[PDB]
Amino acid sequence: VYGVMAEFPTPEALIEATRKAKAAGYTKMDAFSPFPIEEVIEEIAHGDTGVPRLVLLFGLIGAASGFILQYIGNLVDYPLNVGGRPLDITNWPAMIPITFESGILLASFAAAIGMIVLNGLPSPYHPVFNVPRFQYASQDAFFLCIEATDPLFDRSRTSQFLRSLNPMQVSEVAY
Amino acid sequence: AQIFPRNANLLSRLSIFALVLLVVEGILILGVYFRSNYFRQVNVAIEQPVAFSH
Amino acid sequence: NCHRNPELYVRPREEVYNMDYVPPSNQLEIGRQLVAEYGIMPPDQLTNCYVCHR
Amino acid sequence: LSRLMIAGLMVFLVLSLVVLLAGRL
Amino acid sequence: IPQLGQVQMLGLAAAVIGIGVLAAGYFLSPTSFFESYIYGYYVAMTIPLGCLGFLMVQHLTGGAWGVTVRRMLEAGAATLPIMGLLFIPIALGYFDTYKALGLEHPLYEWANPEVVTPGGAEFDPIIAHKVPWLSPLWVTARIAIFFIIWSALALTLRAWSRQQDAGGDAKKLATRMRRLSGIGVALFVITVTFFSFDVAMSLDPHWFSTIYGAHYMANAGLMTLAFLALMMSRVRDAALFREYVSVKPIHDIGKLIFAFTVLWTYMSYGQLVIIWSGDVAEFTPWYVHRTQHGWVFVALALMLFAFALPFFVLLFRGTKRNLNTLATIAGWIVVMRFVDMAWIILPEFREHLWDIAITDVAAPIGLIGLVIALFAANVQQAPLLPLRDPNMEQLQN
Amino acid sequence: EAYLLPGETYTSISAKIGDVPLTPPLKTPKGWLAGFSVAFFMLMIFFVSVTWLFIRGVGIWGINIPVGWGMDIINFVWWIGIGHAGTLISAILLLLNQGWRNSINRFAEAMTLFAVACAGLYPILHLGRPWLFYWLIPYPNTHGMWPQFRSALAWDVFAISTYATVSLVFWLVGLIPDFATLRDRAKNIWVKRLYGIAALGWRGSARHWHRYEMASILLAGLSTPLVVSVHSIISLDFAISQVPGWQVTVFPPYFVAGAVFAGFAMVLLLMIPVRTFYGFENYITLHHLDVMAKVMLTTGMIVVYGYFMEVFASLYSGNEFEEYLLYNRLFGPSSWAYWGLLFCNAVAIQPLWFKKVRQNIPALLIISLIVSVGMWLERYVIIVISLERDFLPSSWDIYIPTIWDWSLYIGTFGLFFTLLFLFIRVLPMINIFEMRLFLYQETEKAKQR
Amino acid sequence: MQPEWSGDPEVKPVFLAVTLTGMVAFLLMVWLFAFYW
Ligand SMILES: CCCCCCCCCCCCCCC(=O)OC(COC(=O)CCCCCCCCCCCC(C)C)COC(=O)CCCCCCCCCCCC(C)C
Ligand SMILES: CCCCCCCCCCCCCCC(=O)OC[C@H](COP(=O)(O)OCCN)OC(=O)CCCCCCCCCCCCCC
Ligand SMILES: CCCCCCCCCCCCCCCC(=O)OC[C@H](COP(=O)(O)OCCN)OC(=O)CCCCCCCCCCCCC
Ligand code: HEC
Ligand SMILES: CCCCCCCc1cc(O)c2ccccc2[n+]1[O-]
Repeated sequence: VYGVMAEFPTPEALIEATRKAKAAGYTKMDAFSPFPIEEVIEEIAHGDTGVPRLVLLFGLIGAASGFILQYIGNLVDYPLNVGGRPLDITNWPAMIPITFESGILLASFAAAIGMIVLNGLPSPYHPVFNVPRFQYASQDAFFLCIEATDPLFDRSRTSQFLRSLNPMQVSEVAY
Repeated sequence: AQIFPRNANLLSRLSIFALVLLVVEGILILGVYFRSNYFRQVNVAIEQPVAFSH
Repeated sequence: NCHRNPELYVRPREEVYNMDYVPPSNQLEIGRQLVAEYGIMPPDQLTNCYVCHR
Repeated sequence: LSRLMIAGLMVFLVLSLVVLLAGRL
Repeated sequence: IPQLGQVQMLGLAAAVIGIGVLAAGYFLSPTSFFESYIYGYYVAMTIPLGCLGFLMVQHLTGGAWGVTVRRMLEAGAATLPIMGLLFIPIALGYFDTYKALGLEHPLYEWANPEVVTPGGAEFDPIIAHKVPWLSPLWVTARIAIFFIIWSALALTLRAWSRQQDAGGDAKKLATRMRRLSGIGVALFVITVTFFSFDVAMSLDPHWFSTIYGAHYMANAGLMTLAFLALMMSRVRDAALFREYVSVKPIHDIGKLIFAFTVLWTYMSYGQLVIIWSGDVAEFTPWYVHRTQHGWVFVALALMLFAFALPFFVLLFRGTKRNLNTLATIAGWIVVMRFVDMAWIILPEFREHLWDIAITDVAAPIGLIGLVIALFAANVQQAPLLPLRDPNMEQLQN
Repeated sequence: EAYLLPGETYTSISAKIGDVPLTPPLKTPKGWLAGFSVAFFMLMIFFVSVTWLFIRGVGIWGINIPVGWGMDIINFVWWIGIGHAGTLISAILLLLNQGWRNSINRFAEAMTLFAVACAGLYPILHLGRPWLFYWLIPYPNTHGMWPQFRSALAWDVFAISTYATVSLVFWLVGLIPDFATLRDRAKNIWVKRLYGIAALGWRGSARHWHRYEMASILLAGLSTPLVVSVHSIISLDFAISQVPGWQVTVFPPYFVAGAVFAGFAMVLLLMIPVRTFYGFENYITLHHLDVMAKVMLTTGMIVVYGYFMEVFASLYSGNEFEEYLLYNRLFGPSSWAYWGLLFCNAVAIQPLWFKKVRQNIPALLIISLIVSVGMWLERYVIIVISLERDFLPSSWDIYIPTIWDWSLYIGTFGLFFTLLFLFIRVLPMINIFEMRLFLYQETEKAKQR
Repeated sequence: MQPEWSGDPEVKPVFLAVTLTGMVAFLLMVWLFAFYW
């Protein structure tokens, strides 16, 4: 009901099946492998990931906040004479390290949390685990699921097409 | 689906949300305790051996 | 707070022991006037560490 | 579900205002 | 070969123009002729030293970018005997023959007998303390030994690569240049650091810096990386890079340029924050001289256009995957490296931003035109890429 | 040689890596039990030393008025510099596209995290008033006080916090499909949820793999300047001072090189027993040991260049304090540290040029141990000898460490090994994915000939 | 490419919930650390 998936023994057969499914016009499909095949992503996930925009945005936010915090704290909120050092923008050294570390911290937080949210990883319970042979999908097994959000999707026709792709096992996966 | 039940996604998202809220609430409780009138002995009539009346 | 903005809290030096004294409606102009009249030091001088700590 | 996020935020806000009022108790 | 001839005649014309304007300025100020020639030599040595350095780095760590730009690195590093021949005006400047060449007081402060001998007119005791190390004979011997090391290293690496292309085992004549590169990276680091010392920091012996020389290594690496990007954009239609070279060497070259822009501003900022935070009067006159009389504007331009602009335009994936955008960024980068060596060397002579002469722009432009012409003539003698190499499989990607 | 020996499949890689965890605790090896017993005994030594330090004071150590920084700061820089090579393998080798990171990065990044865990206590432990470490952090208080932020120790606060946080984040990101593999390979239903909630339902999706690879690339390209900035800041907490042994401007790349040097020494010293005690000769190879020793030789040569830079600065300067710094290092009361440093960091690296010595395993172990000892001696020479003799000769004294900072050093060794043994018990030592991906890449290379 | 949750009607409610939680927590921390005394 969620989709129809097929099992393949080798990543070359996974590559050939993903190329043949995309050539038939099937969109909104996913392939599952223990490692990034790449020769499948370039076809089924080609485009912008959305990670580096968030990384750049929160790195800029972190660098700006790290400069502004040091500036306000040492120069505006509490002007203290330490070591004869300047009380204005001439004190731009000894602001660069904390500025850079704040930018790196928020950019790496952006990379991690943005990847986890954007791939929709925070979904431990997925319909794809209903297949009893999906336990080996990180233990040398390869799958290709055509989801039910595809427009030219049918529970019998998609299964017949995946069987025509010569797989190991076709399972009609449920919610 | 093999191990975790259906509501595990909502449970995990609500667990992350509740952990962030619990960290914020702990920081807030520590700040309120270190600024509180009981801790700083503010607005409490401190008892004297004679109870002198200003 | 008062060592950096004393003009919000300074009073004629003759109304210090008066418990019935209230600050006026504006109070900022006369606070600056009393700071200039009594020679109250700038917040850098009043916010120096060895003013209080030792 | 966003409704459970809203309910948890309301519970956190109510408990935090109780904490602030107990700080000014 | 057509684009190589075009850049060869462009460098020949730029060299003719720069040497002509420099010789015109020599008759009006023979002192400032040699002071600008020192800065021009420091600019023009960033290319062949960096080519030898990345030739050994890519030999040790093989890569698609390494086999793409390896013959360009060999051609750039093969110009180092001519650079040894071109160091002779500086040596004649700091020798005892300075009077016959129009220069009134000798080119370096330690070539003054009145400074390095007791009982003299000046007698600076710090410079007189460095009298064996900072002497014309010892400095000439050290720089000549460095030229011998660089020339033997580059000629051996180029000869082994040409023998590998012509006849012999490709796997056997790769371990030899990998071992030579392994000893040559250490020899290159210590040799270039002491060369940068004795050429640039020996102008003012009152001030010393140990990150100097390695900062010059990062400067030379960034300069020749942007040089490699410009030349790689120029030779992109040459019937050898059309078949075997894809966008992944371009991406690797742009990533190396971005990484060493970050590395150059790291080596500049570390020295700046160390000298600024440790307020010792043995070190602070350097940044006083590099801040006073309008040099703070050049320092701010180095902050804004040599780091803040290439850091942000080289942070995007598409600007280093494209050779046209990479070449434009590389041209802006080599302009900013000209400005950076100006800010490093020219405060030792000019003292003011408005005291910069036309010889100070004629000498590096003409001498880098000579570098351009020699590099183009050397790369015209060989195929542009090592076809008979074990690391040719890295170009297939 | 090769970075992956032939005869491996994806299921064989998954079984051979994930079967060392997920074993029942009754089947735990006696070698692991003995090593964990030694680590727990030295962790008890750590607890005793920390308790006596908190009870009595920082005056149980040998630090005094001229030498206010001693073995506490030496062991701080040592333990924080151990983690640089693991961050290098996790990030810089991912940036460089080097295929030998795939079998050492998990253990090396775990070693980085545990070394930073050992080295983050050392500020709080040496602090003298240990419970006020949060005053160095910018936090809101009723005083209106701020940290100075012009000192390098505030930069150290930000750098150590960012290094630990981003290293832990990148390690957990690199563990999430390994968590999925362990969740798939587990047998008991209650240990499925131990790795299931840490894998978060990874599924191995190719759409998820694109975002995963982009996030790993950006985390590597943020963690390379992160780790360079962290070790530059740890150089700067001497280099911003006016101390004649410390006001040296080549310290940020010199400390980067010394940290990578000591890190790959510790990495080799802990790969070699792991390689010979677990069946990882196919994954961690002689080529892996050869290239790790090559990076050791390169970075040790850069540290030797830094020694030459300091000696050149002392000889080139007319400054009497630089001249006496060189004289004090050469012929002082603490010249044993400088001479043993020269032997352990210059003489012992000339064998590493040779190919047979680079391929030899016990020579590599001896060289790695000698390099670790000499790097401790390097940090002794930098801190203690420069603080011992200063500008005013009336303020000269000798730093003699007591038994308590040595006990704290042995205890932090025990804490590091306790965390490492817990890691090799409950988690795989090497990455299950990216090594089957390495096998696929080597298969594609063989198909491309 | 599109995100994983693209086309889900709960995405903008959960984004408003996260931003509302962030602004309430920010205002509450500002109140405690600046306007509490
Ligand atoms: C004196 C201060 C110096 C300031 C140093 C600044 C350096 C910070 C660089 C961070 C690495 C990000 C590269 C991402 C990436 O992997 O790029 C990919 C291409 O993929 C992308 O599209 C980019 C992904 C997102 C990038 C956004 C970055 C966020 C902004 C960073 C926040 C910092 C603040 C200050 C704004 C391929 O490109 C590469 O992999 C190249 C990596 C080069 C590594 C550089 C190594 C240099 C080491 C020296 C460090 C110097 C010290 C001072 C830090
Ligand atoms: C250690 C502190 C400083 C780190 C800075 C290092 C730079 C990191 C970012 C730059 C990325 C460069 C682009 C990627 C690349 O080309 O490298 C991978 C390359 C090619 O690998 P293949 O894809 O072709 O496949 C090979 C295996 N299958 O591999 C290399 O050859 C590595 C390149 C060497 C980098 C040289 C950097 C040296 C840093 C010197 C710093 C100056 C020190 C001065 C004292
Ligand atoms: C002016 C130009 C700049 C020149 C810079 C010269 C000084 C820098 C040192 C040179 C670095 C080269 C590292 C060589 C180490 C090595 O041999 O390893 C090679 C590996 C893999 O090689 P494989 O597998 O055996 O064979 C490949 C050929 N078929 O390649 C690598 O990429 C690993 C290198 C990682 C670099 C870490 C060292 C960085 C030094 C740290 C200090 C820097 C201070 C900021
Ligand atoms: C406003 C109501 C104030 C508060 C709250 C505190 N201080 Fe004050 N302080 C105030 C004034 C108007 C002055 C006059 C100084 C001047 O030049 O006009 C001071 C000064 C002091 C001093 C004198 C030191 C000096 O002038 O060099 C001390 C020792 C001092 N204040 C201590 C002090 C402490 C410890 C406070 C917190 C409990 C404090 N003051 C609060 C006004 C106000
Ligand atoms: C919450 C993170 C804070 C832990 C790091 C504290 C920073 C810190 C504090 C110190 O007092 C030091 C003294 C000597 C050397 C390094 C030091 N560092 O790094």
